[PDB]
Amino acid sequence: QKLIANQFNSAIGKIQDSLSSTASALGKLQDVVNHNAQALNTLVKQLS
Amino acid sequence: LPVSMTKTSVDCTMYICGDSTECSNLLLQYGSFCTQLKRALTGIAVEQD
Amino acid sequence: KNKCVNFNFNGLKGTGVLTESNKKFLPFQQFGRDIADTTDAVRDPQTL
Ligand SMILES: *[C@@H]1O[C@H](CO)[C@@H](O)[C@H](O)[C@H]1NC(C)=O
Repeated sequence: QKLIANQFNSAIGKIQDSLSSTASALGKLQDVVNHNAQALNTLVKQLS
Repeated sequence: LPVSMTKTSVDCTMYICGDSTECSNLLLQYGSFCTQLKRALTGIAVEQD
Repeated sequence: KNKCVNFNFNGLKGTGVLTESNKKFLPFQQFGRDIADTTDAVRDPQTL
């Protein structure tokens, strides 16, 4: 039990470290915002 | 995993005609294009929630 | 000024609120544009 608990805690800590270090991990979630913003921008630009 | 988008609302007259009253009068002759547009946007908006 | 009025600046017709601008136009600039080529600011031909 102690080893399993230690492994789980270490894995959670590594999860936090990886999330903090890697800024591109959440790219799949920034993609939707970028797509919506680009669609709005091209819609606005079409007025010209 | 993404779960929802940004809920967008588009006002026809402001976009197509802006402040032009004559354009707004002319736009009425094209029918219910804007009704369909706003209905679809509203459907997407409720779908996100 | 500070009222929604119909304006005509040298043929530039439109409707909006005219407010004392705070963006530093250079002396050679007499007409501004925002995104989509919309007119954002204009210098008064009578008092500049
Ligand atoms: C505009 O013309 C009037 C009448 O000649 C004059 O009093 C005024 O100073 C002029 N203003 C400018 C900015 O030229």
